[PDB]
This record gives sequence, structure tokens and C-alpha cells, in this order.
Amino acid sequence: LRAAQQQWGNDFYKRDPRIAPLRGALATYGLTIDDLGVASFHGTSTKANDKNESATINEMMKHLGRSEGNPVIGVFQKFLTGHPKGAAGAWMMNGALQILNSGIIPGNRNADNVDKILEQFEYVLYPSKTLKTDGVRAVSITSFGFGQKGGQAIVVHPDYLYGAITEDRYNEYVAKVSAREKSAYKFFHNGMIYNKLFVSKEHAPYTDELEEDVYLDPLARVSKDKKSGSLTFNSKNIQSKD
Amino acid sequence: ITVARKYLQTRWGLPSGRQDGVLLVALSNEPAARLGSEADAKAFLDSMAQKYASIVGVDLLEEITKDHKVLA
Amino acid sequence: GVATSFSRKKARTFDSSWNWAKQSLLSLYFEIIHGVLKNVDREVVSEAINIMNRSNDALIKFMEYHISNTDETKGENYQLVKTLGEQLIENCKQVLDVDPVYKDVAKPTGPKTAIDKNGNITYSEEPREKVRKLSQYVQEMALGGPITKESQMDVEDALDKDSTKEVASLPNKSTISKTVSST
Amino acid sequence: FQKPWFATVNGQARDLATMTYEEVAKRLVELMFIRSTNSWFDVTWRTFTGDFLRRVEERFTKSKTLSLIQSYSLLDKPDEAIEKVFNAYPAAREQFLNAQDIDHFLSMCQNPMQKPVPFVPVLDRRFE
Amino acid sequence: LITGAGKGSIGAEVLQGLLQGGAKVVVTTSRFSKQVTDYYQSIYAKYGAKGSTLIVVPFNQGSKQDVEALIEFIYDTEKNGGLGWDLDAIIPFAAIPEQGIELEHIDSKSEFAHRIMLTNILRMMGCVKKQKSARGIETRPAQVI
Amino acid sequence: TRGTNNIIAEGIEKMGVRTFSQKEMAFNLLGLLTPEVVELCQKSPVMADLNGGLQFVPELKEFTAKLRKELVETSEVRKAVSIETALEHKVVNGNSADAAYAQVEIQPRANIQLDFPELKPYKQVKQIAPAELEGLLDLERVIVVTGFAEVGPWGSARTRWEMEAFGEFSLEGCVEMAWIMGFISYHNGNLKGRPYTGWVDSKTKEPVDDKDVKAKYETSILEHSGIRLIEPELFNGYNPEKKEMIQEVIVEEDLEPFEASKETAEQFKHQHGDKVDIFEIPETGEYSVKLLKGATLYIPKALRFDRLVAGQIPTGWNAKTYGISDDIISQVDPITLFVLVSVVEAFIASGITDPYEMYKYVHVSEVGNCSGSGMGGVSALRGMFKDRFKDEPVQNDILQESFINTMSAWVNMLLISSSGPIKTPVGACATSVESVDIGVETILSGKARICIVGGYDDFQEEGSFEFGNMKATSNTLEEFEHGRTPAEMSRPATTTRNGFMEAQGAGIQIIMQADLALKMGVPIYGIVAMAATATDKIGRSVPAPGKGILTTAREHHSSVKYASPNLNMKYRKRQL
Repeated sequence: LRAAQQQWGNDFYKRDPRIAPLRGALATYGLTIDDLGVASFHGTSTKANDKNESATINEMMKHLGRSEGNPVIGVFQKFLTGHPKGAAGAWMMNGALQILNSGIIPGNRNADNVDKILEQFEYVLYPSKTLKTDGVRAVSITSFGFGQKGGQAIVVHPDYLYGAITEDRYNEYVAKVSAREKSAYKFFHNGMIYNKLFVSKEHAPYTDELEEDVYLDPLARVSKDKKSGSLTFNSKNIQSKD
Repeated sequence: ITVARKYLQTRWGLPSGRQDGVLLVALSNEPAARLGSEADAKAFLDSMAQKYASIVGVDLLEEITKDHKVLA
Repeated sequence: GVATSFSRKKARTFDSSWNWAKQSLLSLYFEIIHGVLKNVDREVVSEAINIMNRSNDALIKFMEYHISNTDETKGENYQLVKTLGEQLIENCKQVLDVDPVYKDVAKPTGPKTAIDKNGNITYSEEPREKVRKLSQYVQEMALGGPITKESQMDVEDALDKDSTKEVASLPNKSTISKTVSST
Repeated sequence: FQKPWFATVNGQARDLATMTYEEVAKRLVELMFIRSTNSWFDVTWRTFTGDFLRRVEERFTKSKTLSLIQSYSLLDKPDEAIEKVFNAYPAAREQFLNAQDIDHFLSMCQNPMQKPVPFVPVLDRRFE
Repeated sequence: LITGAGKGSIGAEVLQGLLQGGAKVVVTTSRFSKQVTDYYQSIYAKYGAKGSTLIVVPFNQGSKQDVEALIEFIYDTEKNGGLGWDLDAIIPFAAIPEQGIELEHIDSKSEFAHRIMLTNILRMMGCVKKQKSARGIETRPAQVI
Repeated sequence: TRGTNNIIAEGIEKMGVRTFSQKEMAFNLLGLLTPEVVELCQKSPVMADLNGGLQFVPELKEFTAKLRKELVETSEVRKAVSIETALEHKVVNGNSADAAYAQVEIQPRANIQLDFPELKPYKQVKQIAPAELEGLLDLERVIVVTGFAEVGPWGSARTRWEMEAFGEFSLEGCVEMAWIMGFISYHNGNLKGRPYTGWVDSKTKEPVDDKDVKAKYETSILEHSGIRLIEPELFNGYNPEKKEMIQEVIVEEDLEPFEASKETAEQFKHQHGDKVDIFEIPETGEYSVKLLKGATLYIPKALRFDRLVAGQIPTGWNAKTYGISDDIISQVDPITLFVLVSVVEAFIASGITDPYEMYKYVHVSEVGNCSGSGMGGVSALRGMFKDRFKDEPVQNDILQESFINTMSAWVNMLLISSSGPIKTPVGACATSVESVDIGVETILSGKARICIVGGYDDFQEEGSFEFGNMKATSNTLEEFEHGRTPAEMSRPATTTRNGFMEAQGAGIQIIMQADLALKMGVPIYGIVAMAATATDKIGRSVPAPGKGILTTAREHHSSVKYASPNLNMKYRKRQL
């Protein structure tokens, strides 16, 4: 059943040459090319990069049939944080999630003047100020590195996931998440105040003399201990009929 | 290490193996930077020989010619 | 105070109206949708003027896409953006090939001082009772007052009532026969 | 015992950092406001829960405004007072007590010039 | 060319006008900052009409050398690092606030202020005259407000 | 003209004279530029009275002055009489009856929030996506982001987003920044007699109110985060202005002898041979070392460098305050501290408070770590190549910390305890996206059901210099020459973009199977719906950007007459 779900829901476009990866990526959630609202540019502030990246984003929109008049709105967060080589993609992946869940697209506040060259790329819009929109559906984090290390990632808004699940199930979920948030707000203000945020684990969930037994039972899972109250593997849950 | 013993012996009266104790106590308290003044280095050897003093339990002109001979 | 300040390398030049225009509009747009600008505010008229001041074959395809793609159904605010949008799209089509123009639409003001019942001196800038357009301001000027002795037209504005309607007016050249000089 | 464990909400055992601002205010009124005599058994205990509600306002307000509990006399109708505060700051019903306010609460329990609180707020060294 | 068009001034209101009409304008600022750079990018992205262009330069109307340097950078071919322009209007609104200075108080400040507000304005008109003239520009006067 | 002494404006006007707003005078002035009056000027000088009749009022000076006096007096008598009738009341009618009549102002405190995502009523949820979607997707193969955090120039994911999206901090902004930066420290106990519970200036140990944090600290907080001048304190003394470097010289005549240990004198003689003499000083047991003519010497010198600005973690950041043990602080490379702190903060963002809670839902072997670095351990690398070369004291396992995959190792050894996959990416300036690719795939192959994804790199002396040599980074001397403040030297897509600004930090996110996330009941911040890596083409310039990644848009349009039923969800759903 899972494989059928896979064939028709998840990977229907894998073996199709008329459906691009980018296309189908959005298509699985009923999203069109035009739905990709924001492009998180690598924006290195170098002459080489910024032009190339715009051109390449422009072309991937052009090829897939982006409606004339609907540009991608590009953010360039390197303007605020700088460029930490490796940590680049992640920072942009964060801002992308924050954009999705807030509907706010921040502005390249250091865009005194958009390079006149870039006018040709009619599928890109370079904002100098923050736009609070009524929704963002999908962001595109792209990044380039030395050695022809190119990469893209498409992040789609969370609420499209909940569409594919039963109402009773969704409701049950909201319940758990709510309880977590409360208990995490708890945890966080504790560790802030008392500098307890990082707490190094001084033991594994398994005793040394139980280590192997756990690695080998695929169904072995942790339970609260009575004495310690912390999460350990029990002798009675390892290789159990239960 | 030569000059530091002739100071420990001149100004704090320490023999062969007693200045060995003052150097070992200064090795556990070693400065995380090089001392600047020779007077800063003298003052360092002072307090180090008194931390040795209460860990062992004990309490506390030719130089004109020297400048000339150097010249010769 | 007489020390030097100018160097050529510190000059900053601003060019890209082509881009700020799409932004200018995509902003008026969310702002009406979010009801920061309601259809009464003069700002929608001001901003209309600035958007028209930058008609591209390209700026048009922008508003065209975004306006034609709004769901009027979604809310009362959505209809407004769409209607205004379409109106604006029309105007820009006309302006296309027309040199910009400086037209101030801001509400004209005058001085108002008031001293508290507790001696608190307060200054406001109030709208002039009998002045609303820059048009009316020119008329006020030409009449003078009684204090200038010896020598040495009604065009009802949709102004603070219906912005979209005034916005539709923007592209149209006013014809006048009763020259203000003759007042 | 005559001193219950404070952080027990409708029979449900739990800790002070796992109550909400509402639950605490309602637990405070529950244990200090004597229903039968429609009276706060001690003025310090009315004073206490006032200081607490004031804190609720302080935490959850965004900008600066003025207190909805201008005088603690308003606590003489405890239920009505509580609803007034939490109506204004509805969020306070859903969030657990801020970590820093726990310290505060437990500090008020240690205030001299106040009738010793009628419960145990904490299992710790001074539990005797 | 417009001097004295800082924020919150008759200058900046005239500047917004010019830009709205599609003018090509050089603005001088005395307090050249990020804070001030950011102001003008804001102003341009609001009123910068089709065919408009704003150029912000740091400037001190009190310096003879700045007056000369400025309008030279204006007339000099782009190749030579210039602007390649030819002015049609000059609005020398640059000034310094002298208050509580009476006759017998006139000193260093007022003499300097007089320089910015008169002598260097003359010098500035004089400068663009030489440029135009040295280029045979006899049919394109610059209007001085 | 009135603008940002107008108080008498209304009064002067009360005489049939007009005063003007600046927009009005500007309109008036602009009217002199109209073609009509321009040509007028060309015929003969024009004079324009834009003075609204104020040239008719006699004795204007004195008249003016009178208005001002009458106003000011009316103000001061009115305010003086009221202040006295008010004291007469406190006398006649007691100050305790008026004391219970003032209201109490309430002042805000900071309520930092985790800012989870919002879950709408299901009714509205099912309106977003097509009804056909329900149960179409194998949720075991939908990759979802569950948490995230960062350590960087602008604080954490919370404070940075605030600055990026809003440009100023909230109360929660400053209070958190002041905390991470070390300005304020929490205190609960007695403060000089009376009991206190709240923030304390850590330098002075005096109390600080939330509502004051801004006035007291932000001015400085702002000066010491983001892209700013390189603070040498943060980099073992790296001073771009004074670069340390030695030059080789040959000693032209015998140096003067110096005392040395026997072990040490022998290390010299081993090196120089014919070109050094060492002799025992019979009395002390130690040797004299005399460098002869011909020997080689290293004489230190200094170099002025171009890159003066970096995006650095806010000044006063301290892995100690996030709660990291001094032993770890010592043992580890700075970059591991960034990583450690974010892995913690990212689990918090996902509502996972004890990592071992994963092992309630999953098997030890199905939690993985795919975080990567471009260089990573640049600091231990130096201790290995340079600090050894000087015989400076350096650890015996700096080699450990120099590796890129050891950051992930300490994460697993201190926090996670997994036996899941451990694939570590090196992707230069894209290790982070490539990391997500690798992450996504590892979960889609059944090898992991939860794994840690992200990137990290540190800014150090030798790093910045080599970038400057590749001409890659922005030249700060040149940026200054152009009137550019440090906060302004990173301007992508700009006409004047001039090179990139270097920075430091880490950022990770936690990714998961949609199905597992739902079951655990963690937050869902987004769907990773695609991730790809692609090489470019034949070349010879390694640092060059290309269009390899354009291939993610590759579809074949050689036939597109009629609609593909495949794209149609209604179709697929029936088939399922």
C-alpha cells in the first residue's frame, strides 16, 4: 500500500521527462511554478556570483513557464550576517523557514542601487525593504561553492502537509505539539537563567553490558527508569514478545 | 635558571636542594605570559619561595669590577 | 570649519527606478490588502502618481499579473486592491511614453496653537478649513487679503472621499478657460 | 496534612513550573480565600495574590499600560478579579509559569510580614 | 545642483519634486553617513521617476576647494572619473544657523557663515561659468534660484 | 516657513498674512523652474515675492515679540497658579486622601517566546491543499524540518531574524542579546539586604530592570555585533593591521653567546653543526650557545593587511553561558562550540528536551548526523602547523579537532549517543545545502528516520589572508575610500558590489520523516521538498561559479500539445 502511495503520490514524476524535478517537487502538493514566491539568493556580494546566480535563477523560471509579470522575490541575507563559507546554506535555510511561517519577506537593506545589468532578468525582483505579505508558499535556497559545488533546495510551507492526513489524526497531533511547546518554554527559560541549556550526557541509554543486545534488537526502545527517572534500555524490553 | 638560583640564594638564602623546591613550586604557578621587568621576575621568585616556605614549613661592589671585566 | 569634505570616490548615484517601481506597487498592494491604506487615504493617490511616473511595458505586465490574479472573493479588502489595481493598470497604459510629473496631493495644512487649562502650550498642524487641493491654494494666493490694498473655479474632487475615483482622474489634462490670474 | 502540596491542580499532582499563571491564581484563591465566610483568611494572603496577578500583567503586557488591579480590595470578589486580569492577557492561561517567576513566587512565600503560606510550594532543603 | 537639501528642510521637499519630474540631480550633504545615504535611497525609491537620477556627494560649501572640486567633478567626462553633466539649475540653499549673535558678537562663526552663504555662492556661480565658457556653451544658461 | 517658533505662526497669520509649510514653499520654488518663468529669467533677471504679505505688518519685530510674550506669560501664570491651587489642596485636604487617588502604572517585562509555528483549525487546513491529497502521500518519505538554530554575528535564530526582518530588537531582542553578550546575568538571592529575583549587571552586580535593558545596553550591543571591525581579542590577537611574520637572514658575524639547557643546546647543534658552538659551563651543568657567522636566523617583522572587517559572533558570547563545561571548552576547537550550542538550541526549537526521547520512538541505529564543514577546525590546524613549528605548548591531539567530522563526533559523544549514519559533507560555500541533500537521502533510504543537518565554519587569521590573496573578499581600505561603513560593505546585487564579507558561525536544522514528526508531536516548520547538488563543466578556474544547478529545471518540451494526466492529482488518486 505504501509503495502504491509512493508510485502515485510521492514519486509520480521520477520516471517522467516532461516533469522537471523542480516542477514535480512543487506539483506533489498541488503547487505550480508560480507558487515559488521567494528565492533566497546566495548573494555573495561578489560581481561574479550575483550576476550568474540571477541569470541561472532567471532561466530556471523562464524554462518552466513562470508567468510573465510574476518575478521571484529575492532575499540576500549575507548583507546582514556576512558569508561564513560552510554555514551559509543553513542560515538561509533558517531564514527561509522563518519567512514561510511569518509571511514576511525581509528586504536587502543594503541595496542602494540594483545593478543595471540585472534588469534583463525580468523574473527576479530585488527588494530594498521588508514586505509583509498575506502568505509565502515556497522558498528556494540556492548556494554556490568553490570546485563547481552547486546546490538548490526547495522548502514548502508546513500547512500543505496537514492536507494529507485525517482530521482526527491532525487534531491528535495539535494536542501533543501544544503540550511540548509548554514544556519546552519551561525548559528554555530554565537553561537561559541558570546556564543549564547544554547538559552533557554522562552515560549512554544502555549499560556497557547491554550495549550489544540493543544494537542487535531493532525493536529495543527506551523507557523511564524507576530509580533514576531518566531514559534507559531495560532488560525486559530487549528481544521481547511484547 | 642560573641567575634565578643566585637570586634565590643571595636574597632568600637557599642551598642546592631548597632552591629545587622553589623552582618546582614556580612550575605549578607558571606565568601565562613572559614577565617583563627583571624586577617583575625577582618579585615572582619572592612569592614562590614563600609558598615553598609554608609547604615545607621554614621561615625567612664586586659588581663594579664585574661591569668593567665585561668591557675587557 | 573650512576643512575639505568632498571626494569623488564618496559619491553615490541612484539609478534603478525600473526596479523600485515594481516594489513601490507590490507594496501599495499588500498595504491595501492589509488595510493600512483604506480607499480614503490620500496616500493611495500619491503612490498612484509615482507608479504612473514609471510606466514600463514591464511594469504593466507586473501589475497585470498581480492584479488579475487577486481573488476579489477573499474579502472586502481584496476587491479594493483589484479595482484600484485595474484602474492603475489602465492609467499606466496611457502614461506609457509620457514624461513623469511632480504633483503634490498632500492635504494642505495651517498653524494651530492651543494653551491648556493648565498652561500646557500645544501646537498642531490642522487642515485649512477652506483649502483642500493645491489648486485651491493657488486661488487663495491670487486673491490676497484685505491687508494688500494699494498696488505698487469649482472642479469637485473625489479627494478624501474615494481615492480610486481620483486615481482614475490623474492621467487627464485639465482644461481651463477661467485663468486664475483673472481672479 | 493541613498543608497540601500547592502545585496540585484539581487532584492532579504536579510541580510549580508545570502550572499556568491561571492555575496558580486559582489555586491561590482556592487555599487562602475562605469561601464560607466570603473572606480572605488573612490580609497578607490577599496582598500576596495581588502581587502575583500584578506580575501576570507585567509579564504578558506588550507595551506599558495601567494595572487592572488598581486596589487589592477588588480581590474581595476573587473570581471576578481573576477573570478581569486573564481576559486582558488570555495568553497567560496557556503558558506555564515563566522560569524566573517561579523564583519570585517562592520568594514571596519566604516574605516575613506575611502569615506563613498554607501549603508546601517546593520539595527542597527547607522542606522541614 | 542643490545644496542645503538635508532631511526636514525646504531643500528636501524641492528635491522630491525634482526627482518626481524626472530630473537629474546632484545633492550635497555635509553630514555624509550611512544614516544619510539610507535616507536618500529611501527618497529615490519613492519619487525617482523614469529618467531620473540622484547623486549624493559629501560637500562643504565653506571650502573654496570643495566648491571647485565639486563642479569640476560635475563637468568632467565620465572617462576622466566625472559626471559628464552640464547644469541647468543651481539652488545654493546651503547654510549655518547664527542666533544670539549681535553686532559686537560677530566673530569666527559669523565670518565663516558669511562665506558659505555669500562669498562661496559667488565662487560657485563663477565656477560653472568658466566650465560652460571653456566649452563654448553659450546657449544653455543655468538658472540660479 | 514652518518645519521641524511656529507657536506664533498662528498669531502672525491672524493678521491676514500667510505662513507656509515646506511642501508649499517647495511648490512655489519649483514653480520658478517651469518653462514659462525659466524663459522669463533668460530675458532679464526675475524677482519672486514668496513672502505671504508679511511685508505689510508694521513694526514687525516688536509685533512679533509681543505675540511671543503674551503667549509665554499666559503659559507661565496658568501653570504657576495651577501648581499652587494644587498644593493648597494637599494642605487643606490632606496628602493621604490624594495619595489613594493616583493610579498605578504598569511597566512591561520581557517574555521571550519560542515562536512555534501556528496550527490552524483543520477546516481551514483542508482548504489550502486539494482534497485529493488526503492519504495520497507516503508520509514516511516526506522530509520535514522539525527544528533549527544558529550561532552567528547577530546572535541566535531568534535575534537575527528580528534584526533581518525588522531592523531593531524587541524587548525580548535586547534582553536575549544582553544575555548572550554577557551584559546582564541572572540573580536570585539577597542583593545588599533586600531579596532580589531578576537581571543584574554582571560587571557591577547591580540590579537591572527589563524595561531599562535597551537604554543601558543596546547602544553598545549594536556596536559589537554584526559586520564590524575585527576585534583582535576574539581571535587570539589576530590584528589585520599588524600581521606577524618571520624573515630568514644569515648572521654576518658571530652572535654573542647565550645560556641554554643541555637538551636545548644539543637541539641547536643538531640543526646548525659547523655553524654553532655549544660548550658546557662546568659549574652549572648548562651550556652556552654561540651562533657563528654563516648560521641562519629568523627575525620577526610586521605586515599591514587589507581585510579589516568580519561578521563576528557578538562580543562576549561564551559557550560557558550556554552551559558548556570548561573541560570541553579547553579540549575542543571553537567551531565545535558553535556547533554544540546550536545542536542544543535546535533540539529546543523542536521541543525535544532530552535527546534520548528519540529512542522512545526510534532505534539507536536510525538517528544520524550529516552536518558538514568547508574547512572546520581551522584553529587546531594552526596549532598543528605553526604552533608546533615554534615549539609552543600545544595539545597532543589537536589532530583530532582539526578534522571536519569530529564536530559531529562530539555532538554524538556529548549529546546524542546514536549509532545511526554519519556521512560528513565538504562543500566549501555550499556544504550546508549539500548537507541537506545527503540528509534527505539518508532518511529516504531507510537508514535513518531522524537526522541532524547543517553547516559550520570559523573565521581565523590565515583563512582571511588567503581569501584576500585570491582577491575574493572585499578590500576594506578601498571600501573606506568610497565612504562605506562596515555595516554597508556587504551589498549583493548592488552596482558597487565589490567582494564578499567573511564571517563565522554555525547553523543546523533537524530533519525527520513527516510520519514520525506527527507521531512524536514535534513542530513542523517546513517541507524539504527538493535538494540537489550539481557540478558545472570543463574549466580551469576552481573558484568560479557556474550553471550546473540549472539542471534541476530540466524537462523535455519536444511534445506538449495535450495535457499530461500524470500532473493531474484527481487522476493519480483514482489510480491509487
